[PDB]
Order: sequence, then C-alpha cells, then structure tokens
Amino acid sequence: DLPVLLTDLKIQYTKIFINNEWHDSVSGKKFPVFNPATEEELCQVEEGDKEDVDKAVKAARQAFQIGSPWRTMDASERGRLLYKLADLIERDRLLLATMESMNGGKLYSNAYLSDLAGCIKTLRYCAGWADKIQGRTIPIDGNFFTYTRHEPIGVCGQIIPWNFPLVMLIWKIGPALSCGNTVVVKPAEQTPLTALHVASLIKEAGFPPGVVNIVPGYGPTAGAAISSHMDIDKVAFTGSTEVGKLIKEAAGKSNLKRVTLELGGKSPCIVLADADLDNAVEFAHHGVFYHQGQCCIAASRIFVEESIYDEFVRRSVERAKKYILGNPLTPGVTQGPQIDKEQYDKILDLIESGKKEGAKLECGGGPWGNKGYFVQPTVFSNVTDEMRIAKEEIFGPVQQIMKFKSLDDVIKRANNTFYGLSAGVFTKDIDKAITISSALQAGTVWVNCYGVVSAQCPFGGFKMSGNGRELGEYGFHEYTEVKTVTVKISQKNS
Amino acid sequence: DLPVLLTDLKIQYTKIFINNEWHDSVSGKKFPVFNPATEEELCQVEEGDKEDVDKAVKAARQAFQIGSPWRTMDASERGRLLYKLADLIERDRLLLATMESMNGGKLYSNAYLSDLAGCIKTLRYCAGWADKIQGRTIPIDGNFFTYTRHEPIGVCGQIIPWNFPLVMLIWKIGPALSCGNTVVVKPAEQTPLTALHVASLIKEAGFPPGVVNIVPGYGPTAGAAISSHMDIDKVAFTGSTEVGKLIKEAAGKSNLKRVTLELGGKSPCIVLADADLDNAVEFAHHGVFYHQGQCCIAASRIFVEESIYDEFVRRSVERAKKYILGNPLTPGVTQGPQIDKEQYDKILDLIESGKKEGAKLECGGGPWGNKGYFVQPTVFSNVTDEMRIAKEEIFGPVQQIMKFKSLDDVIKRANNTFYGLSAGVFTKDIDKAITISSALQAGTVWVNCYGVVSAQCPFGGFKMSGNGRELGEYGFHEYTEVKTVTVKISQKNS
Amino acid sequence: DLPVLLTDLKIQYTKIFINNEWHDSVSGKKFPVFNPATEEELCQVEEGDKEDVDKAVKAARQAFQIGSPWRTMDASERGRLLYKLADLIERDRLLLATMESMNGGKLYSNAYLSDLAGCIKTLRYCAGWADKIQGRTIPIDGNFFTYTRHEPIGVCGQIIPWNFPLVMLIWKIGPALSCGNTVVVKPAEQTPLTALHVASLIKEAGFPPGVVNIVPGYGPTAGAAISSHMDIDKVAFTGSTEVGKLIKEAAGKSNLKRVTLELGGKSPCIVLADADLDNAVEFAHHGVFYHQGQCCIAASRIFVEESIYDEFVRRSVERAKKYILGNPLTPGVTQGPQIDKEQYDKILDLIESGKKEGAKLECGGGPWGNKGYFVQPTVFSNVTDEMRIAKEEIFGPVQQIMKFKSLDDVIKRANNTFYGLSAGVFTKDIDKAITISSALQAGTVWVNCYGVVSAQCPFGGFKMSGNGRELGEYGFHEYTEVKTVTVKISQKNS
Amino acid sequence: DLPVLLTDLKIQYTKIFINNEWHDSVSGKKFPVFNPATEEELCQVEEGDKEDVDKAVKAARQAFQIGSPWRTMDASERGRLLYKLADLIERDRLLLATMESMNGGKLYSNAYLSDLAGCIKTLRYCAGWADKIQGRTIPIDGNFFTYTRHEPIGVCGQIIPWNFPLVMLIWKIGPALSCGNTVVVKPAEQTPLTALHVASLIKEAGFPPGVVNIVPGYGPTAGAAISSHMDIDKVAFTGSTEVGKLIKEAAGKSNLKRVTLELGGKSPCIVLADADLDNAVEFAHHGVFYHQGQCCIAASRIFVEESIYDEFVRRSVERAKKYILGNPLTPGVTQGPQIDKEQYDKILDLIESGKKEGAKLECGGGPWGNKGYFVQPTVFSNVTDEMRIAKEEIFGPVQQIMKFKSLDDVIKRANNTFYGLSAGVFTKDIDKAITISSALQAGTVWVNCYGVVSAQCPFGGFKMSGNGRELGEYGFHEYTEVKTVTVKISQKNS
Ligand SMILES: CC(C)CCn1c(CN2CCN(C(=O)c3ccco3)CC2)nc2c1c(=O)n(C)c(=O)n2C
Ligand SMILES: CC(C)CCn1c(CN2CCN(C(=O)c3ccco3)CC2)nc2c1c(=O)n(C)c(=O)n2C
Ligand SMILES: [Cl-]
Ligand SMILES: [Cl-]
Ligand SMILES: [Cl-]
Ligand SMILES: [Cl-]
Ligand SMILES: [Yb+3]
Ligand SMILES: [Yb+3]
Ligand SMILES: [Yb+3]
Ligand SMILES: [Yb+3]
Repeated sequence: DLPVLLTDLKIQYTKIFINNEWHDSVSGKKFPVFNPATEEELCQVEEGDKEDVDKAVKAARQAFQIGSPWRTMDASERGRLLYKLADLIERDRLLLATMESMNGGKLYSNAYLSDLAGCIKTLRYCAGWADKIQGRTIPIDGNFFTYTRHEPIGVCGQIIPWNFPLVMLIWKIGPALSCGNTVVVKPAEQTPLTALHVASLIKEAGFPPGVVNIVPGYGPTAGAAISSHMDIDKVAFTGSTEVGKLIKEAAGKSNLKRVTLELGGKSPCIVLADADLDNAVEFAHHGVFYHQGQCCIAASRIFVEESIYDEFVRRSVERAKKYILGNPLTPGVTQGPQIDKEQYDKILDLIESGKKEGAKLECGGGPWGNKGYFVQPTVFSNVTDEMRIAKEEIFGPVQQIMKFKSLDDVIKRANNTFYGLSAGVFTKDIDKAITISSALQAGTVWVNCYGVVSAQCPFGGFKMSGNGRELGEYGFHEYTEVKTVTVKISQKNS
Repeated sequence: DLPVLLTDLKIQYTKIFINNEWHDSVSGKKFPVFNPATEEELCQVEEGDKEDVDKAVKAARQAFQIGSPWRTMDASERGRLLYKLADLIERDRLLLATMESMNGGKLYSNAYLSDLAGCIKTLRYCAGWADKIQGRTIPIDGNFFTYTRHEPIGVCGQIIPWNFPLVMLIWKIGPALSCGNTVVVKPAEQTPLTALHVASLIKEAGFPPGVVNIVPGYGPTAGAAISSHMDIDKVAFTGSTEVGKLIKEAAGKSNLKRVTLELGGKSPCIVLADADLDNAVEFAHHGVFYHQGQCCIAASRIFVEESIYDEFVRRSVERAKKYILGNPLTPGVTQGPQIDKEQYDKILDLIESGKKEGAKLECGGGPWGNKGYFVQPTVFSNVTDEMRIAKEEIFGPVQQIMKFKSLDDVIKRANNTFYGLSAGVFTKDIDKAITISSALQAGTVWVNCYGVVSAQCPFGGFKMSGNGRELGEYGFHEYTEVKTVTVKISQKNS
Repeated sequence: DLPVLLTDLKIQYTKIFINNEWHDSVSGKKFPVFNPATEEELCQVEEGDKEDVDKAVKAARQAFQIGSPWRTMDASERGRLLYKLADLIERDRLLLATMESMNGGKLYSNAYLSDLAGCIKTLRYCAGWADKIQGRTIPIDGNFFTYTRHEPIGVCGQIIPWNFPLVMLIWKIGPALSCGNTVVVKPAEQTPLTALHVASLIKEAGFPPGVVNIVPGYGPTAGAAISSHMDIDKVAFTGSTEVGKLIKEAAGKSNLKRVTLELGGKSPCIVLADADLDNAVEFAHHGVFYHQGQCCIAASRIFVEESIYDEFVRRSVERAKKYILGNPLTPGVTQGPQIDKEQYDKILDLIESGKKEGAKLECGGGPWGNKGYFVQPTVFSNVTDEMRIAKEEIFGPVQQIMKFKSLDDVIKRANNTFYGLSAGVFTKDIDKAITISSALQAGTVWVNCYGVVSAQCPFGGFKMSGNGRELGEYGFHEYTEVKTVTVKISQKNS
Repeated sequence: DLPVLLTDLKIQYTKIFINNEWHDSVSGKKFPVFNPATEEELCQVEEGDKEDVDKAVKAARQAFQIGSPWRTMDASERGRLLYKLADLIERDRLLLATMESMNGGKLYSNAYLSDLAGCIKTLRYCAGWADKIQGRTIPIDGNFFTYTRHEPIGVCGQIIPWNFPLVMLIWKIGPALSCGNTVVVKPAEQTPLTALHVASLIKEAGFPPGVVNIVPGYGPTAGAAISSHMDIDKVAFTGSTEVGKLIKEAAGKSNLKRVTLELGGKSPCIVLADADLDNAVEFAHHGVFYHQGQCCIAASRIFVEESIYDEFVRRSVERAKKYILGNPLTPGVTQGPQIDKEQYDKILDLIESGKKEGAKLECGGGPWGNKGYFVQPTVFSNVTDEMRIAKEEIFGPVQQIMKFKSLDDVIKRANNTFYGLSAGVFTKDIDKAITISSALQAGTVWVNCYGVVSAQCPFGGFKMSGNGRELGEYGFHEYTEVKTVTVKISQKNS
C-alpha cells in the first residue's frame, strides 16, 4: 500500500537549530536548495559557518555538563524520548518521504516504504539499547574493587551525506543519543531539509535544549569547522574516502578527537557456476542500481564464472532495459535523477572511460532528458581490472560484469582494492559459502543475497572504506568512553 | 626476595628481526645504545629505516594470508604460544630485568619485581583470551541467518616507548597476537635491547615466521615509515601527545589505518579533608615519583583541601627527602637517572619555570652527580593553575601541591586540561567517592589509592591523553575487525 | 498527581483465556473472588483444572511450532507487540490500578503510582531486549564453523503470586515473550482479575493466538497440573519456599522441566553506628511495612549497633504509630488489609509467639476493625535469633529490631538462615559498605537504602529464597535454550 | 605417535581425599574395583557414605568461608593453579591413560590421544576464564549506583559418570574452580581410580585444603547423600535420565540446591540424498560406535533418504565388520568391553528386542569371548519408530538405520522423543543445513560431521537430556551466583 500526501508540500523549517530554537546565520547569509529532477530552487536555508558551529558546540557542551537534565535523567528516559521521536516521524511519514523524494531525487515508493520504515525501525532499535549499556565489575589482582562505567563521550560532530539524508541522520543520532551524548549535526548542503524537520520533532518530543543541534552549511566551511574544533570530542562522517582522509587528518592536527568513518566502496560479487542464476542476477542488479547507484555498498564489480557468464550478462541487460526514468514522485517511475552536477559530471566522465578503455557497452551510456541530472542505466561487460570503471567508485547507475575461471584468482581480484565495505557470494555450496565469505576483505558479506542491512547488524568497512562500525550491539561501542574506577579495600573476596 | 644475575650481562641480540631471522639494516648503518646512569655506550644496534620497515610489513602481510599457519591454527594454539612465551620470559627473568635496568635506567628491584612480573602476568592474561574472542548470531529482520566474525585486523604497527620497554612491548603484542594479528614493532631508539631478546624467545616458543617482526630505529624514520605505510592496517603508539598528533595525521593522509594512542597526562588527585591523610600522602608520593616521574599517569597535580594542606605538604616533603640516588643496579638505591639528555633538559627547564613563576620550592630543584641524567626529587607547593609546572607534563621527579576550599571549583580545575589519562580521589565519604569519580574526565580513577594497573582492567585516556583502550576485555576490541555475514534462507525461526 | 476512575468499576473478564478466546471451564465450575477489605464477593471466575491446563498447553505448543507466526516473525516485531501492550496498559491504568487495589487489598496510590508504573516500565524494558538476544560464533578447535542460537525454550508455565499480581504477571510474561516463548499463566486464586484484563489487551495488541494463555484456578489443582505437565518445558513460580519445594520435586518426577523460583525471605539489615540514622530508620521502616508487609524482600530482621539501638527503636516506633488503616481506595488511608484468612491467621499466630517468647512489644500486636483482614502495625524490640518472629517469614506488618556489638558476629547472624533474598547495609564507611555487601549471602544488597528494584537489575535469591534471576540482562538467560551448531569446513581461518 | 608406559602400573591412591589428606572411611568399609576386560579385581578403595560426605562438605564449606585463602586469592591465581594442574596431568599422561584404559575398559589409543588431550585442553581453557568472569554496572532508574558481582555459588556436589571418568571430572571441576567454588566429587563406583590420582595432583599443584574433596562410593549411598545434603549449594550430575530425575527430586525435597544435569540421548542423524555419502557413513559410524557405544551423544537413530538407504546400509555394515575385539591395552585392538554386568545385560536384552520386534540384523547380535563384558558390534536396518531399539538408549555398540522419504515427516520423527542431547544433519544444501538444524530439538547439531566436542562450545541437552550447559562462555554461568548491589547516591550522571 503506497499512500500519498494530499496537499502540496510547504517548506517551513529553514533555519539553524541550536538549544531547541531557530537561529539566523551569524553572517546573515543563506544558500539555495535545489530539486535534482527539475533543477529548480525549492528554498533558501541559513548558511552555517565556523561562527555558527561554535554556538552549536557551546550549546552541546552545556547540555553535556555534569548535573544537567540530559546527564541526570534515567537511561530509560533517554530511551523513551527516542521512541517518542520515532512515533513522531511515523506520524509525519507522508510529509518526510515527500520532502526526501523532492529534495534528494529519491523514488517516492522507496522513500516511503524503505527509507522512512528504516528510520523508524532504527530509532526504535536504538531506543531499546539506552538502559542496556552496561560496564563491568572486574576481578583485578590485589585488594581492590574495580568497575567500569561506559560513559557517553560528550559532544559528537556528525556529518551526514546527501544519498540517504534521513536514514543516515538517524543512524548517527540514534546511537549517539541512546548512549547519552549530545550532537552537532551538519546535514549535506544538497539535502538539509528533512533534518530540519526532524529537529522540529526533537523539540516536540521533549529533548532537553542543546542535546541535538543542526547546522546546515557547506563541507569546506561548516564541515571543516566541526572536524577541526577543539571542543568536539568525536566526529562521525559518511561520504567519500577522499573527504574521510581530510577529516581524519584534521582530527589529528586539532584535538585528537575520536573519528568514525563510513566511506566509499567498490564492492564485488562472486557468482559461482552452481548459483541460483536468476536469484544472483536480480540481487546483483538491485545491488548496483539501487537509488540510481548512489550507495556506498553498490555491487560495482560482478565476477561471474565463465560457463554462466554469457547467460548472466544477457539476463542482466534485459533487467536493466526495463526502467522508466522520470520525476521520482510519479507512480510507476522506477529511476530518478542523480543528486547534482558534480556527481552527474563524474558519472558521465567514468562512463566515457569505459567506452574508451574498451569495455563492451551492453546498454545505456549517456544522459537522458531536457531537465534533471538523469543518466541512462548502463551495463558494461568484458570489464578488466585495470579499467577506471573497475577501480573507481562511480556512484551512478553503471554495472560492471567480469568473468573468471579460477576461484583462487577471483578472490585475489575481489580483494585487490583499497576499498572493503561489502561483498556478495552466490553459490549452493556450504563450504564455499563459509570459506569465501571468510576470505573476502569486506565489512559485510552477503550470501545468496545483496544489500540486506538492518538495525540489528553492525555495518562498516575494512580498509579505506571506513573506521569503526555503526548499529548493532558493536556499533554502540564507538559512542561510549570507558572509565575504570579502582577502589582500595581492606580485603576482597571472590 | 630479590635474587640477582650471577654473571655480567653480555649483549647478544642487536639485529633487525624479520621472519624469525636476524637481518642487517639495508643501509648497513647502526646506531649506539647508551646507559643513562653512566652515559656510556652499551652497544651498537642495526638502524632500521623505511626500506627495513617495508621488509617487515611484507613478512607480516605474508604471515597473515588466508591459509597460512598463523591464520589456520586453532585459537587455543595461539594461546598456547603466548603462555609458552610467558614461561620463557619467566625463565629469563634475571637477565631481562638486568638488561631493562641497565638500558632503561630503571631500579632493578622494580624491574625484577614489578616490570617483569607484569610482563609475565599480562602475557598469561592475554593467552587466556585467544579462544574466547567470539562474534554473534543476530536476529535480523527478514528471512536471513546473520552472524559476525571478530577477525584479526591484519598487520599492526606498534611503536613502543622507552619508559616501560618490556611491559609496553607485551601490552602491545599480547592482545594483538591473542586476536590473531601479525605485528611490526618499533622499540624506542633509547631502549631496543629487551625487545630484541624477547624476539629470540618468540622464535624459541615456535611462533610462525613473520608473525612478530621487530625493527629497531628512530621515530622520524622508522616510526614515520610505520605510521605512513600503505599496507599497515593499524598503528598503536604510546608516547607524547605531540607525536600522537603526527601519527594520527599520517594515518589519515596515507591509508586510513586504524589508530590507538596512549599519550601524556597531567593527572590530578583530589584529597578531601576527611581522607586518611597518611594513605593519601604515600599514594600521591609514589604516584608522582614512580620511575623517576617517567609515567604517563604521574599524579602531577595534587589538590588538597585547605584545612589539611599544610600537614599534607610537610608529610610529602619528608617522604621526598628520603631517596638515595645512584646506579639502579645497586641494592638500597631508590632513585635512578632520567632516560636521556632531551628529557633531562626539559625537566630542568620546567623546574626553572616553577621557581621563576613563583611556586614555593620545598626541596630539590637541581641536578645531581658528575655522570648520569639525575635530577633531585623536587617538591613545589603553592602552585597555581597558570604555572608551566601545572600545565605541562614534566615526566620527571617533580611534585606539584595545590590547595582548594571548594569541591565544585576543584573538579573544574582538575578537568581544566586537554589531558585526561587518570585521576585520584581520597575521601572516606561513599557519596563523594562515587560522585567525584563520575565527574572527573579521566580514563582511570583511583579511590583511596593511585597507580593500580592490572591486566584485567581497560586502560587509556579521555581527551588528548589517547584514543582507545588497552587490556581488559574491552581492550581486545581494538585488535579485531568485525565482519557481518548475512545468508538468505527460505524461512527463519526464533 | 493522583487521578482516579470516574465511574464504578465493572468486572467484565472472568473466563479462561486460550487461543485468544474466552472459555468456560471443562467442569463448568466457578470459584468466588473476594475483596479483602470488606470480605465481600466481587465476582465468580471460571475454575481451571488439569483438563483446562491441558487445553492451554496444547494451544501454547501449537503456537510454538516451527513455521508458526510467533516463531517466524521478526524479533523486532515481538518487541513491537510488547511495547504496544505497555501502551494499552498505560491507557487502562486507572481501571487496572482500581481493580488491583479492590481485588488485592493494595493501597490505590501505590497501585497507581508504583505497581502500574512498574508494569509499564518493565514491559518497555523487555520489549527492547527482543531483537538484542544474540548467540555467539566460537573459534572451536579443528576445521569447523561453530555458532550458537539462543532459542526460546518453548512452553513456559508461570505461576503468579497474589501480593503483586500485575507486576509479577509482567515480570514473568515480559522476558518470556521477548525471548520468543509461549506461556500458560496461572494467576493466584485470590487475585485472577487483573491478569484476565491484561489478557483482553494481549488479544487487542495483536499477539498470535496461543502465545499467551491464562488459566485462573487453584494451586493444588491447576498449579500442580502445570508443575507436573509432560509437555511444559519450563515452570516459573513466585511464592512460598514451601510450595517452591513441591514445584521443584514435581518437575523432577515428571519431565525434568526447567525451574526458576522466587521464594520467601527473612531479609536482614545491618545498621552501623556511623549510619545516617534518620535515613536508616525510614528505609528500614518502609522496608518491612510496604504493602502490609506482604513482600518477599521484607526487611524483617533489623540489626542495629548497640550505641544507636535505643534511638533507632524510638524513631522506628514513632514512624509506625502514624498509619491510618482503612479501605485502600480512600485517599489518605496508608494501610490496607492482609490478603486473606490463612495469611491473617499466620500473622496473628506469629505475633503471639513474639509476645510469649519474650520479645518487647513496642506498638500494635492485635487485629483492627469489624470487617477486613487488618492487622495493627506491630514493632518488636529485643528480639533474639531463636524466636519464631526472627526465623519465620511473617508476611505481615511486623517489624523485628535486634541489637549487636560485634560486626563479625552480626554478619554470621544475618547469614544464619536458609533464606537469602536480600539485605541492607547502612554505613558511611566505604570499606564497610563494600566488604559487608560482599560477605552477605543475599541476592540483592542495598547500601544506605532498601527495596530499590528496577527492570535493569537482576533480582533473585541465594539459598532457599530461589533459583535463577529475573529481569536485567542476566534474567533473560533463563528464558532461552542454547543450541550449538557445528559445521564441518575444508579450512578455517581466524 | 602412541608412546606407552614402560613399567607395570601400580595403584597407589585408594583413599577418600578431604582437606588435602587421605582418609579411611568412617565405616572402615572398602569396595572392590574391577577391570571390565578381564573381570579381575584391580584393588580395593575406601567406601564413602553419608558420614564421609558430611566430612567433605564441612571441609568444602570451611574452604569457602569469607576471608579464606580460596576466597581471597586473586582470580588470576585460581587460573594459575588450574594451568599448573593441567601441566601435572600432562606430566602423568602415560600413567593416567593406562589407568583409564585398565579401569574403564577404554581403548588406550583413545585414552591417550583423546581423553587425556581433552582433559588437558579443557583445564587450560577453564584456567583462562578465571580472571575474566565479570559482573556489570547498570544504569538503574533513580539516583543509585548499581553493580553486580558474579560470585561463586559455594559448595558444589559433583557426581561423575564411568564412561569418561577423567574428562568428566575435569568438565566438572574446571569451571567450578575457575569460578571460585569448592567441590565434593563422587566418582563412579566402577571408576574411582583416575580421580584419586588427580586428587594427588591437586595437592601437589598447591590448591588450598578443602577446595577439592573426592569421596569414592556408591550412588544410592554417597550420591544420595550429596543430592539430599542441606549444606551443598549446587549438584552437577552426568548419567542416566532415570537417576537425573531422582537427583532433581532430592534437591527439591532438601534445600532447593541448584541442579545441572547431562543425561541420556537417543540422538538422530538425518542423511539427505544429496549428502557426501562416504563422509556421512563414516561420521554416523563413529557417532554410534565410539567407546563401545557408551556415549550420551551416540548417533543411535540414523534416518537416510530412501534413494541412498540401501547403499548407506551396505557401506555401514562393511565398516562395522572391521573391528578387532580384545584388551584395550593391546595395539591394533579397536573395540574394548562394556563397563560392567548391568550394562552388558541391558545391551543384550535390547539387542534381543530388535530381533524379536522384527528389525533386520545386518551383523553382530551376540556376546564375544570367554572373559570380559564384550558385545559384538551390531547393526540393525529397517528399524521402525515403535521398536525398543529406536526408543531406548542402548549405551552399547548397536547401530539403528531407518529410511525416510519426507523431510517434514523425518524431522517430526527425529524430534519425537523425550531426549534432546544432539543431532546430525548431512546435506550439501545451505538452506537445508540452516533450516533443519534450527528445527531439530537438540542441544548440539552437527552439520556434515558428528561427535565434535570442544572446550570452547557449550554442551548440554534439550528436554529430558539435561538442564543447563557445560563449557564455553555460557557454561560458566551455572557456576556463579549473581548478587546485585544498589547504592544510594546524591545524584547520578550517565
Ligand atoms: C547502507 C545503505 C546505503 C543501504 C541503502 N539500501 C536499502 C535501504 N536501506 C535504508 C534503510 N535501512 C535501514 O535503516 C533499516 C533498519 C531496519 C531495516 O532497514 C535499510 C537499508 N536497500 C538497499 C540499499 C542498497 O544500498 N543496496 C545496494 C540494495 O541493494 N538495497 C536493496
Ligand atoms: C601504566 C604504567 C606507566 C604503570 C607503571 N607503574 C607501575 C608498574 N606497572 C607496570 C606493570 N603493570 C602490569 O603490566 C601488570 C599486569 C598485572 C599486574 O601488573 C602494572 C603497572 N606501578 C606504578 C606505576 C605508575 O606509573 N605509578 C604512577 C605508580 O604509582 N605505581 C605504583
Ligand atoms: Cl569494560
Ligand atoms: Cl558483533
Ligand atoms: Cl553461547
Ligand atoms: Cl549481571
Ligand atoms: Yb542541461
Ligand atoms: Yb654532564
Ligand atoms: Yb471476623
Ligand atoms: Yb561370563
């Protein structure tokens, strides 16, 4: 069931959110927000800069002080606030999904049925952890009582990408708040709108002021201010590996703040000859084409065993030729635009390298339409490992299909990348499923599926695809700081 | 009981250790190793550089390959090798403690009774974790079987300080090996000798070649090579906050390798009027003067409530006037030298600032002897928060004593530092013990004691005193990399 | 704020609840339910027997079958159903608290502000665990992949006491359902009504049929049927140690079903001379008099150091003389009736032993009123360890106060009982707080408080006060069954 | 490599072991110990009774008192003692394996290579847990500091079976001692000798007196004394389900002591048509015939899909016809005797039911030899579910092979038993491996293997095959007792 909003969307929240109030930029400057399907301006939003980040950090620091409402409230009450926030997002599901679709160029069916469902489910999952974050009592040598506190770290700077604005906002704030941190959030310059609406709901849910602060603005200004700030305890960032490197450097040069990064991928799939072929084709297809290819985990290198390679390519091409391009709000449309010009240019440049370096173009290969940042869904076969399209994250609707004969060799090829976010293995062989998944240098490995992500599972990269994990039990670790307390006693007993 | 070595120590192991063999430097260069008590040369050791680090990383990468002996052996067998290594260190306890004392300027009683005991106990603790590192099975949404593997990360670069060469070597290699990593270790240029002897014992214990590689050499050459290497997965470093910042930057600029840091401190103690005064004096004393003040956790700011301040200072000064300076090998000697000239100069410069900025010198305040890097044990009272001796890590035998009247204010003062490694609270009040320890921004808080460190407890800094934790259950986390494996199934059941 | 119900309570749900429908007893028999404040009949309820338990177990077995809705639904959806049930209980808070007060003789303020709040909070806590119950992946010796599943056990028989009917219903069903079990619940014969209303809400919330089945009836018939049933996997029981012994025997003689028991106490407090005296008096007072003394954790032996004993007794007696006895529904009334005649008789018999064995009666000592099972709040001083009132659980408003001079001796006296549910320690001494609490043989030890119970903490007895723990992370263990799965693989890697 | 003892075994330790000394029985009575291969008397051992169990419990209670050496020593030192004990068992490996083989009728190769290796490995595993048993710090509602202690339970009665005397002794004492309990051990009347030798090694290793006490004697006397004792906190028992029921009853009737049970099985294997047939035959074969069938996990019902059934039976019969019966000490002998006359009679009676109820005898079916309790290895095909040999644990070298066509039906048949210890699934289908193993009601499920048991994995039964788990992380839970300590504080902070 796909219900829709019955009135035109009106944009209300366009200002900086600090201490549960709306602020103009210190500059007085604003910046435009565009719709990528029409190239039209949707509205202007206050442009946050270093001066505004400083106000937000001061607010978050004050909300984190010992004795404050956020520090002293029961853990179970932090959980309650998060479950309330999920209920409010559920209440505003139609408007949020519309806004997400309109600002982000995201298919409305996916926005409503997947992104919003995921936001709500993830918030509810995180809410359940709040009063279940525990330290330890430890049988130390000598006559001492030793325990640990898993405290919140403090003020967390969180830089959110444009590809999944609402989902990634919640993946960041859910665990951070559950653990008792305060946050300064910088949504993507392309997509600040849904975050600002969520801020209105944070205020409505009853979070104490300064617990969540949202500063829309640009990467090289507001993002750099966050990453270099002397009083931000931790920075979380999702986006390009290139910017990830700058964040990690700036944290080092400033105040040695903790850093977690979810970055690019060039994720491989390995399709063995014994695989359920149709299942592999469909998952690998969705794996690379989901959200116009604008996913870190895009299955952007598909290695298929020689004997089923031709059949795999044929079936893949026929699936890729079935899309309907257009405005992501219109029912039945199955491919929206890319987010902006830079991304659009990068994709087209990479598609040209595939042609020029001698990959076989099966379909697509150019732009589409008179308006919007649309790229035809593109398939390349006979791709080799040295090609630009085999090495660089495209972040567009561009599928690479390669052949292999040797399993030893294809695992090396799969692993022969600085990336390491995810991988897929398609086989009916139990031993191969376990041994291949163990040998792949990737944070998540799917077996006979692809792109299955849930709140209960930790998610993150090996190698240059990231540092740390988000979600699951393990993800909550990087939002706590462990303190050991050791007390002298006259005599200990087991 | 303090037994001693019956024959003069002969130095045997002076070369680079790669793939369980001894190598000359690619350069052919060597560097001198000095005794800090005599200023005499002990021997020459092969100088490792980028070229030699590259050989060690290649060896560690090869030992980490899927299907290798170190990857395929039972976890319990990794544990067995570590327990064997502890037995061998126990066997060579007299020679190791002598070597440590002679190279490191460390009191032999402490070297033998504390450092060596700690090495052996920590190795045994780590050995027990090897087959107890477990992932999870997770009740993910949808029809899937999801589990996690807590894999080793891979090749870990480990840069060891000069203050506790053997203890810190084991704090690094114990957990890394227990978890199944391979290591490239760079001992301090001042103190490579005990590490090279341990390398001989790693070979004897039966570790596969390339699992542990030890490259003596300099920070700006070998250390920088490690931190900037494109095929090192993780770097662990203990030392100055200043160098810590360079490590974190270089990791960012190179390959986004994981980084854990244990850095400086300016650790405070808070002594309430109701404290057991003698107990507080003794622990705070040892807290700052241990190993000639060359401890990250030095209790280098002691805040004492006004009404007991004078009595605290008097009792502290009388304890500090009881040392016997000399060669750390001679029985009854209770203070050895500082490690080298740079450290010696820094300490003397800081002692001069205390005098010039108007702190009250109670005892000490200058050098001692005609040879060696000896500093008189020094006490300053009436220290204020703006003084250099109150802000900068001295890393020398220099005690600062300050007064307070307000508990609110003194916690702010205690926390008013970029450091955050440890703290001490001395009180008989249950509520104060719990509330003060919660409010202090420090990784370890001791109550009615100080400097109590054990293998069972996680250890590390808040703020610029470090990133991550070592030892305990929690410390083992930063030597694993979590992989999620998600398998499509027809139907799941709880 | 104490809001109240605006219309007279009408009783609606009086039948057996199996497969989400209302059933008459197979017998056609019914039994009366009384109000203990008036001795008046409130209604008749269907009397369940072995024949009816058999129907409920068949329903629970069927709902637990592989492939069923309850087995196949997402863990997060079990959580959702539990959070929905808490919302519904919150919606019906006024009627449930009134019903609880009227049927259970429980003060309405406590029923509304404590019991109902606790039900809702505990359900919400349990809901959060549902998708966080995880097994392990284990580095077994040899070439195998080994993981564990923490499965639900299956059909759980749950026998609920009359003292906290709603709270204990939720303490039982919350964790059992969160873990994925199905349940057959036998509320106390005295207090079936609130459970049957909750059953109506389980149906409304959308739980699949047969997941929760509620069979009102008698202990020796329905309770014995549960404990002896050949197809019930686990029995949970809270009540007398005497009946606890019969349950454990019957489980042994039948099908070796798992057993957890929360039984009686004779919980001691130790009040040191340095204690905050007023704080100790108030907590020890509420500790023994809460809900007319009808709490397993009643602080029924208070040991006070000689020098403050007289002052403690005086202050205790003055607090005990301030109650207003009456109908628990009338505002300002501060003591309701005992639950029934058997309990009333037992209490009066025990009070008579105190007088006859030579305890000093400070106040109370007899019945009150012309209707209802009221006992005057009673205090005895100079109680000695051999007295019946010092050995037997009274389960009434009867406080015992004893003196001690030796701490060694008083810990022995405190521990010298077959019971072991809880204990209290009142002192300002950190060392004493830690060492005494370690030495006491009791499941929960309170320091400078008493009777503090929360969903986040495991709760249960040492010795004959119980087997197992409820609530907290640890309590969820006894509602799972661990299955190890070990898979042969060609080669394992760490 | 199978080394052997170079001198005849002399029996030395034949007395009751209490407080690290050797005691005669209070009665002065002794009982004979026989060799099952020759039926000859090996020696006489002191017969312990209730009077002797009382002495052992008093010793264990005293060793468990607060302030005792076992309670106050560092957890790491409990670990050290256990690793020392493993080294001593390793030192005495030849004599222990010989003694085990001679007393227990166990093949010497297995005794030496499996049983002794398993004892040593399990002890070492347990030693590693000692200082890694941790409680929690918990974010309770309200202004409180709450932590838990995972204390030892206290005096644990441990009743050891005759089939794996040394392995099961260590499976019991390893975890119990690691957790800090004291034990009263009752080895099997048939096989007390290896336990008494281990007791000599417990004394030599330096365990404090009263920590381990060993009382040889009979089940209905010494075993019943243990199970009914008013001051034993916990009883662990491995043996028949029948006696398991008596233990659980007696615990209920006496002092509600905690009970863990590992009991019989009638463990099924399911062999799908797509299985590696030879691998399935070999594992199922060893699965049922290991140690003369005297294993709780015996694969005593093998269900094979119709199309491969005949081939499975043929290959099974040819493997079963290859044994060499004789004295378990002679090299090349591959089947020893059954333990005693009762077991021998039960096996022969059951083999007769198979013949008489119409199972097809493929080989064996009678006794062997002029001395010893030898049974010919026996195979029955065309077994049906109602046959005695399909329902009753034989505990002898008797293999049952059944056919199936329907997977739904065979899972029901597999589960249609009151037992539930283990199961095996043989298939090449990933989905079937996961779904079948989830659906089987068994504590351990092997996939493409059988009988793989390791220290790292929890082990125990569903249903009437047991209560609780041994070994792994999870097994350590049933040797601790959780105490919650909740401390009033002025203000809590996260
Ligand atoms: C990691 C991101 C980039 C994943 C974006 N994405 C999604 C939709 N997601 C967003 C919402 N998210 C949740 O928060 C959640 C919590 C509980 C259940 O879901 C689930 C994943 N579906 C996908 C993909 C995808 O990136 N690829 C490649 C695919 O193939 N499919 C099918
Ligand atoms: C953190 C380092 C710099 C601590 C160096 N240090 C030591 C001796 N240590 C080295 C060996 N170490 C262990 O590995 C261990 C494992 C199990 C038991 O001990 C224990 C701590 N004792 C100290 C101090 C110290 O730095 N300060 C300030 C003190 O006051 N005391 C008493
Ligand atoms: Cl911890
Ligand atoms: Cl995990
Ligand atoms: Cl487990
Ligand atoms: Cl716990
Ligand atoms: Yb254009
Ligand atoms: Yb000099
Ligand atoms: Yb009456
Ligand atoms: Yb015979």
